[PDB]
Parts: sequence; C-alpha cells; structure tokens
Amino acid sequence: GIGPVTDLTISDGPVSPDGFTRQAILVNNQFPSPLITGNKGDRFQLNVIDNMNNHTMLKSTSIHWHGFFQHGTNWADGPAFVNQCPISPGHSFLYDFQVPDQAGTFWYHSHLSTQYCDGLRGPIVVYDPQDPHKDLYDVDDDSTVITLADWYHLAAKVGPAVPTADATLINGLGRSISTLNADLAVISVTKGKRYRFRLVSLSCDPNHTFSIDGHTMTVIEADSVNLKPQVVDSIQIFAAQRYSFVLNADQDIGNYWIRAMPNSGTRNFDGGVNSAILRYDGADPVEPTTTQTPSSQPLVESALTTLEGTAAPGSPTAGGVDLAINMAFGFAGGRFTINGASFTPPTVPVLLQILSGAQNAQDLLPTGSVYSLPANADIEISLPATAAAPGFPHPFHLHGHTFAVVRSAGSSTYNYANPVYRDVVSTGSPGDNVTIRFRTDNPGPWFLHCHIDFHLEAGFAVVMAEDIPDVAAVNPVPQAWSDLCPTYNALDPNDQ
Ligand SMILES: *[C@@H]1O[C@H](CO)[C@@H](O[C@@H]2O[C@H](CO)[C@@H](O)[C@H](O)[C@H]2NC(C)=O)[C@H](O)[C@H]1NC(C)=O
Ligand SMILES: *[C@@H]1O[C@H](CO)[C@@H](O[C@@H]2O[C@H](CO)[C@@H](O)[C@H](O)[C@H]2NC(C)=O)[C@H](O)[C@H]1NC(C)=O
Ligand SMILES: [Cu+2]
Ligand SMILES: [Cu+2]
Ligand SMILES: [Cu+2]
Ligand SMILES: [Cu+2]
Ligand SMILES: [Cu+2]
Ligand SMILES: [Cu+2]
Ligand SMILES: [Cu+2]
Ligand SMILES: [Cu+2]
Ligand SMILES: [Cu+2]
Ligand SMILES: [Cu+2]
Ligand SMILES: [Cu+2]
Ligand SMILES: [Cu+2]
Ligand SMILES: [Cu+2]
Ligand SMILES: [Cu+2]
Repeated sequence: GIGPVTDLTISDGPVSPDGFTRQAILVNNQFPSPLITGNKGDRFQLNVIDNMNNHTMLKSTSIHWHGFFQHGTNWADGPAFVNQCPISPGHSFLYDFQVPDQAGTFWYHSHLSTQYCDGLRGPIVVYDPQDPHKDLYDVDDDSTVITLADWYHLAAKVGPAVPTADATLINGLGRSISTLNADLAVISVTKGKRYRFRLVSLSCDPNHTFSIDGHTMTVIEADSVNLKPQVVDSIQIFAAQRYSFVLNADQDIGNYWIRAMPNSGTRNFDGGVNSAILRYDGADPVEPTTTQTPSSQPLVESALTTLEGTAAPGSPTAGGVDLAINMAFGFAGGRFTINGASFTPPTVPVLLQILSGAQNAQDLLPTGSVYSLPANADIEISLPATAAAPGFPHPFHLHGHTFAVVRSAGSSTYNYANPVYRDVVSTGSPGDNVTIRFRTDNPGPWFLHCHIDFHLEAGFAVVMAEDIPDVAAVNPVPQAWSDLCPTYNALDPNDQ
C-alpha cells in the first residue's frame, strides 16, 4: 500500500459506498481511505495536509495511528486535546514516528470528535519479514485486507447524537435497505491457495459478527499481537479491533457469502445487506446462493492466547500489581462518566499541559478524568460492565500500550498465566468484570476510552498520565507540533 513515507491530503467530496450519494472525507482523493503499509522497524512520515472546507464534518483534523506505541513520540499519537491540538484547514502537519518491535494489522482514523465516522479511517499493515506465522499462508497483500465499517446516510453531526447505521461496508462497499442493488465487495481467492486475511474494524459503533459460508478461519493475530492459531467459524469483532485469520481456499470453486452481522441497525442479510462476496477464481461473476449454518466454533476471547503464551504483568492473583484501578461506569446529564467524571476535551491538550509545567495528575485538566501512573509499574485496571452506561458492550481501548486481558467478557475466570494481549477489549454486559494489565514503560498521557466514537464524544474516557515527570524528556516535540495550538486557537469557531 502507500507509505511508510507519504502525504495524506484530507478533503471533502461525494461518495456512494452503498449506492447513496453523500459528502464525506476523502484521503488522497479516495474513499474509503487508502491502505498504508510498511515493515517492522520502519520510520513512518505521514504528512497530513488538511484541505477540508466542509464545516459540518469539521475543517480541522487530527489522526491517530491506532495500535502503535509511539514511544518517545506521544505528541504524534493523534487524540485532539490529549496529544495535540487539531491540524487547522490549509495547514499540514508531519507525524514522524517509528514502529520498533511491532508488526501486524493496525488502522488510522481521525481522532477529533466523531470525524472518523464521516470517513477518515483506513487500514494499516506493518509486515514482519520474519513473520512467525508465514508458514501458514501463501498470500498476504493489498487484497487480503478486509475492513468492516458502519455507514450513515446522514453525517455524524447531522443525524442523531448516537445514530444507527444504514449499511455495513466491507472493503468500503455494501447495501442499505434502500439500495438493494448497490455493488458488493468481492474478495478473490484461488482454489488451493492459503490467505492471510487482515480483518480490520473501522466501525464507529456497531460490533460485527463475521463469518464466511462454507469456510473456517484460523485466527493467528489479535490487535497486532501474534496468537497461537485457533480455528473458528465466526468472529465477533468490536469497533477498532483487528484479527488476522488464514483462510484455505479448499472448497469447490464458487461464490460464498461473506457475512458481517452488526449488533444494531439491520441485523439480517436479506437482499445482500451486511454481506460481501468470496469468489474463487473460475466462479461465475454472480451473487452467492450459499446458506448460513450455525456457528459452532465461534471465536472466544478467553480461549485466545499469545504465540509465546506470555504471562500477564505482575503476580498471578487479583490485585497483584503495583497499582490497581477500578473504572466505575455511569451516565448523568446525557454524558458518560467514569468514577463520577465525564471527559470533556480541555482547551490545552493534556500533553501540552504537562510540557507547560503541570507536575501531577491533580494539576491536569479535565479535573477528575486524569490518572497518574507511576513509571515501570504493573497496572491492573478493571472495567466492570454496567447497564448504568447505556449502549454496552463498550469496547475500551488503551493508547500507548497493548495489555493482557486477564478476564474477558462472557467469562468468570482470571488468567494471569497465558492470557490474550490486545489493545481493544469488549467490556461486555452486566455481570462481566473485564480486567486488564499492562506495564508502564511508555511515558506520556495516553487516552483510555470507549471506542464507540459517539460514546467518546459523550465523555466516556479517561487519560492515563504515565510517568509525568519524564514526559518532556522522553517525548521531545517538533516545532510544527508546538505551532498546532496557536494556529488552531486563532481560528474562527466554525473552522475548529
Ligand atoms: C458538508 O457536509 C455535510 C454533511 O455531509 C453536507 O450535509 C448535507 O446537507 C444537506 C442539506 O442541508 C442535507 O439534505 C444532507 O442530508 C446532508 N448530508 C449528510 C451526509 O448529512 C453538506 O451539504 C456539505 N456541504 C457542502 C457545501 O457540500
Ligand atoms: C471488578 O473487579 C474489581 C477489581 O477486583 C473489584 O474492585 C475491588 O473489589 C474488592 C472487594 O470490594 C475491594 O477490596 C478492592 O479494593 C476493589 N479493587 C479496586 C482496584 O478498586 C470490583 O469490585 C469488581 N466489580 C464488579 C462490579 O464486579
Ligand atoms: Cu466556510
Ligand atoms: Cu482507534
Ligand atoms: Cu489507539
Ligand atoms: Cu525508551
Ligand atoms: Cu501551518
Ligand atoms: Cu465534540
Ligand atoms: Cu457498479
Ligand atoms: Cu512486575
Ligand atoms: Cu511490583
Ligand atoms: Cu461505549
Ligand atoms: Cu507498554
Ligand atoms: Cu510495553
Ligand atoms: Cu483513542
Ligand atoms: Cu473559515
């Protein structure tokens, strides 16, 4: 794909991924946003050029490179009012970082308000030249990235505060109930070959239960973390998660429905909604007529494990860490709260507050939403599900880190010995107590938030201000970053 060194010019333009025309955000004149690729170890220099003129979809922008640790480049992480002020329309801003020791499937998306819902979001693959799973597949390239996305006929700031999707897009295409003739995505395979498919959820809200008629899927990666291979016949993937799965194109040459059932909006497949086409070379260019069978080996997160079976940080019992934090979810005044506070973006980005002299979490805004974390410590965070935070299951995402999911949704057990590690986790449903652990090896302020973008917008976030005293020294910032806030703050309000 493009990158690791590339311009990304952001503009507004008409699109019709489901047959319906609407204005959306393009990236290098493309919708959906294009795939960016590099290799493990690469330096990425992604020059984001903000050419948008549409105020309703936000003329300013900021982009987060989801899944990348950004060690020593916290200023490049993307979240507006946490790690930067937005880039202003008519300006450009260079994200320049490296990706030491990561490889897998990632994505990028606007991290200003609900802007990515308007279409600034695309996949990223960082290949590993020594990928330990290479021996399982023959093909892994542009054409094996499979994105899922929600799509709305009304823009993020035009529809309901928490909208319902008119379509599910698979690789940027799909049908709405009003567009049953729209083009479907087609994914081609050749009989006898093995494919590393990289399934990326670009969704702003719904999760999708993904399956392919007549085929199983061997999962080998979760959110950029190599797993032990696990055969499954369906994958519930939440907003912002990734999986690689190997598909062996070992069935009869034909067309087979690829299905992505969301948890809200239209949940059926009538007339080819929520669907795409797996077409073996030599198949007729027509719609599949395959029928779905019940999933009998769904992916189960607590059954996943890392390739090395790496233990969770800290000691194998509850609270065996340096610092344990429970995040009690709630809702009040139409905003989400975590431990009683709703995140509201501060005028001065949290990172800039720290570089300006804020010496502890008590000094940081917004008050009540910022947690201090000590350096080089084992952290445990528990995220108990509650109906008091409406719109569960909420997929929580921690910036700056991968974490061990010691307890998954739908499971009553704790696993300190060999739990899956990942960066987005469903916190599930009342009764669940999803719990995660990570080591504070990455000084900086890092967002922790529900990745349903309408819920983030409603305050469902906190900031982990990790090792505040070393932030400035570990994250020296470039001049162009220092100029972001003065430029943005000089703007007319409707350009912000
Ligand atoms: C900027 O983007 C917005 C949102 O995409 C466009 O909003 C449309 O406005 C018309 C008229 O008010 C409505 O009938 C549409 O439903 C809106 N579209 C969507 C997708 O919400 C707006 O038109 C764009 N501005 C320009 C100049 O094109
Ligand atoms: C989810 O798990 C967390 C962490 O184990 C629980 O919070 C702990 O509960 C015990 C018993 O009340 C206290 O002694 C601890 O001090 C709490 N730990 C922390 C870090 O605050 C939490 O109660 C569980 N919540 C639900 C709803 O099941
Ligand atoms: Cu204008
Ligand atoms: Cu993200
Ligand atoms: Cu992220
Ligand atoms: Cu370091
Ligand atoms: Cu400028
Ligand atoms: Cu907002
Ligand atoms: Cu067509
Ligand atoms: Cu330890
Ligand atoms: Cu310790
Ligand atoms: Cu949520
Ligand atoms: Cu880390
Ligand atoms: Cu680490
Ligand atoms: Cu985020
Ligand atoms: Cu203006």
